[PDB]
Amino acid sequence: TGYVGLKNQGATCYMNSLLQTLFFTNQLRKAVYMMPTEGDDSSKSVPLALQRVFYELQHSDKPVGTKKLTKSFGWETLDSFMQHDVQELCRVLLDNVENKMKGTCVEGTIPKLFRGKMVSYIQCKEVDYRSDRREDYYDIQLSIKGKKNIFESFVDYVAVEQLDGDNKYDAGEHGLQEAEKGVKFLTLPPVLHLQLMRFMYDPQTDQNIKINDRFEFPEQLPLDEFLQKTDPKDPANYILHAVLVHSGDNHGGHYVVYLNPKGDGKWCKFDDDVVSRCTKEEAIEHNYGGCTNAYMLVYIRESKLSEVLQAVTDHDIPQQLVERLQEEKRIEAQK
Amino acid sequence: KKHTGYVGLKNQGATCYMNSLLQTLFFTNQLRKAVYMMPTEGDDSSKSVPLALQRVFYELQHSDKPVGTKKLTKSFGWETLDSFMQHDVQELCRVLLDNVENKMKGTCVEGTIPKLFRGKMVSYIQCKEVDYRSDRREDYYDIQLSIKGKKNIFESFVDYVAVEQLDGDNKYDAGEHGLQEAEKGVKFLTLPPVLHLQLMRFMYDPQTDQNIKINDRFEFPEQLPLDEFLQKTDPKDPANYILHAVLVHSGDNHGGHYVVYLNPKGDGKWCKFDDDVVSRCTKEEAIEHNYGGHHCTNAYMLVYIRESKLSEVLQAVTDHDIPQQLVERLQEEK
Ligand SMILES: O=C(CCc1ccccc1)N1CCC(O)(Cn2cnc3cc(Cl)ccc3c2=O)CC1
Ligand SMILES: O=C(CCc1ccccc1)N1CCC(O)(Cn2cnc3cc(Cl)ccc3c2=O)CC1
Repeated sequence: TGYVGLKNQGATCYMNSLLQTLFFTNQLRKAVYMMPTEGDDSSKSVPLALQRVFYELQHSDKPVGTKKLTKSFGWETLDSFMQHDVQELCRVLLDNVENKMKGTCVEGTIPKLFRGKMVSYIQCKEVDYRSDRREDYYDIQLSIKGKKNIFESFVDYVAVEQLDGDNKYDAGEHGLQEAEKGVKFLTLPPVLHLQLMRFMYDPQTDQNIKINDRFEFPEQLPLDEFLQKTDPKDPANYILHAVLVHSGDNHGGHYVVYLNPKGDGKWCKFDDDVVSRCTKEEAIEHNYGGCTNAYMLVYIRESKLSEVLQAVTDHDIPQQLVERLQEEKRIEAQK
Repeated sequence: KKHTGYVGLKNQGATCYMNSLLQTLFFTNQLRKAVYMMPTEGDDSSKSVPLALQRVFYELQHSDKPVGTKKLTKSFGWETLDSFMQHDVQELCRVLLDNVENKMKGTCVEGTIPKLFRGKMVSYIQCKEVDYRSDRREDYYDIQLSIKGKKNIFESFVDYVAVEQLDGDNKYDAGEHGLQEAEKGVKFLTLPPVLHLQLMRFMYDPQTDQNIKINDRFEFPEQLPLDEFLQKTDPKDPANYILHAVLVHSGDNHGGHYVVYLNPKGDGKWCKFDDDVVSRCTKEEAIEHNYGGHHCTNAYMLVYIRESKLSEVLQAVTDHDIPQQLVERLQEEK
């Protein structure tokens, strides 16, 4: 394979899958390498710990550990991962990286890669008043129940909700007014993170249940029809890059991530320390479900594929970062 | 029978339903005219779907030989059998029509796609044991009809607007309350002039193993009245439709044979478009012989046209409908 896996040092659940997905976001990895962490503390700095993990994944021939990384942002118990969905963990990592990039050239790199623009609108019917609420988004949670595939999920995602009964819109001064509620996509990020809503509740037993309904996702995803304004020369055509899967329908289950890091159709399976070649069928079709199925998908805009997946070489790692990390080994290599 | 005056599309490869869809849209004359008017002078030949569509339509109208679609497929992006098998026919039509509609913005043909294919529907989901109810309005350019256990298109529509119990799981995700048992209801506010109907013959067999094709018998009429399925019926424009084309598939699964039957003029004179081979056929071969065995060759999509809009939708198209700069550009490429 040529790629190195991550150690299983506890009940980190989806973390190892997320780290591999972000590590192969080459443009993000390069940005992480450029972070000025010379003065940061080794124990408390998430950006530094994140640099160490990416560095070891790129140079180490043995499984890479993540104890100091989890210890940096405080998720040191299985519970910590039970409290949050996968996207909320991705937010803690990206926000730690983005803050450290403030006051630099690479500032705003995370928003450029992951952030999208949408608007939540409420339009009155009898009277002329419209409330537009602009909101950035770094991920999209798709409803899969009764939905055949991503295409059908996006159609439902943009459905128009009606407010006309007792649930009339409180327009403040206008009081109660029949209105329509909806969401409109303004832009789609170069790297599209999609989460499938497979965790459900379930009031009778008062527990969260995973639904294993079949949900299909293509290798090529066209999303131009859902944008409010289309941009010629930059079509909203996306290419599948990673497939995060889970088995067991519980936090105590099995977590793995499938990736074609080069976006060339050559897929690999990342199962903790074991990285093995696999077919497109094992990575895609075998994860549609219908208890091992996909819960998160990563798509990359085709026009930005060369830039997002640009090759990262040793020259892209600052010497200061290398000297510090290698200095760290000498202390630990004292064994 | 072998000389019909119509040209076919070459069998480039595993484009699956593409050629059948293209012939469908080509004979939607009102749409074809709008495509000719799109301002494509500043378009890139290598990445412009609208220009590629103009090229295919132009060649289908003037060529004496099978027309190629490599430029269209190249610009579209789907160039593998695996790609088409991952998408339904309605998504291909949606991506194409939406791309052409964007191109028509700011022109005399702006909004042709929505006027011809866009209909509106309203649905509700009411929880049985919780005070949670959600009403929604939605635009649709196509309809997926269930055929399993359905005798004809009439029963399929009845099942479409029937109140379906959401029990089991199945259970409706009522946000804070759901999963919850609920009842779902859908109804048609309007029907578009051109009605695209997909028949759900490709279903996933769960172990079983993989998706299996449903060859059960499903009957569709030449004249389709859909007035009782609307929420409001108005005279002088009842929802009477005339079958315009029948997309059919033979074989099974990944490897299949695609054919489309069309009476382009809406006069009942049917023809069989089998890629480069086009030949006249009888109504029975286009309709009854596609109901499904009792086999391998049956319909998976139908195209009806509102009877009041028939003359307008199927308006005659002439060379004078093609701007000269478009003609000159295509003649230059040749
Ligand atoms: O690892 C787990 C717990 C076990 C699990 C794994 C995979 C699928 C279902 C359950 N999770 C991470 C992935 C996910 O976070 C996926 N996800 C994300 N956002 C959602 C938002 C809503 Cl509103 C409803 C469901 C989900 C959801 O399932 C669910 C919990
Ligand atoms: O060409 C193919 C694949 C081979 C094939 C062709 C015709 C009939 C069965 C299988 N397809 C295009 C037509 C279709 O896209 C029809 N269709 C459309 N929408 C559906 C929605 C649901 Cl929820 C379930 C089934 C279908 C469906 O079969 C199925 C795939």
